Amino acid sequence: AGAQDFVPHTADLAELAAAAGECRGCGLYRDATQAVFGAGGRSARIMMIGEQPGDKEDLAGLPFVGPAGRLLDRALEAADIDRDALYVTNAVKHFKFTRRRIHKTPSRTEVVACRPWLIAEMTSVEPDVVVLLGATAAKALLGNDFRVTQHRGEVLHVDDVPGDPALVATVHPSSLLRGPKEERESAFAGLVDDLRVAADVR
Ligand SMILES: O=c1cc[nH]c(=O)[nH]1
Ligand code: SF4
Repeated sequence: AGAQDFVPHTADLAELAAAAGECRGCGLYRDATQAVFGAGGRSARIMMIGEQPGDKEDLAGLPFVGPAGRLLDRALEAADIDRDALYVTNAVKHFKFTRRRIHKTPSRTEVVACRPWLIAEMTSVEPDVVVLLGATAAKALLGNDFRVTQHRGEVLHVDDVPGDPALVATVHPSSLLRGPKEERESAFAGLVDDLRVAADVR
């Protein structure tokens, strides 16, 4: 019936993560190893939200540590942003997969179920800017009909979001990895640019 009953009313990030460890909000906690809560401290100005922990993250207990995360770090270095100044997290907290462990897009039901954790992280960190990496992260805050390819690199502000942070959407780093090698320099320039829009929001 949602993560809501499993969410403590606290701004402490460590208490949130520990309690996320006990969530039975949707079925995703069954096959994953552990919940992967975000990383960073409350002092961060910029929050970055991906889709879900992948194979590596599920085992490392940290978000964006696999290939997608390595590419994301290269894009951060190129955008002159430091990762330790950020708060990084995911729309869904448990890794969803089929049988190598193969990575399955979270369903809308799962996304709505896990959203209370994300709201809690936002009320705590109070970012000035949220960066949405990919479609599922973006739909999570902007509705089921939000299309990233149409609105990428635009400073968005929406009513319902806690704190009225600017919101900037972009492609998930793993889209670049999955894309053809010949477009990778233009796609990467695309991600780096959207990140610089977020960083240049005052
Ligand atoms: O933390 C992660 C890792 C891979 N993909 C994501 O969306 N988030
Ligand atoms: S995914 Fe989000 S909701 Fe479903 S179980 Fe893990 S934490 Fe609870």
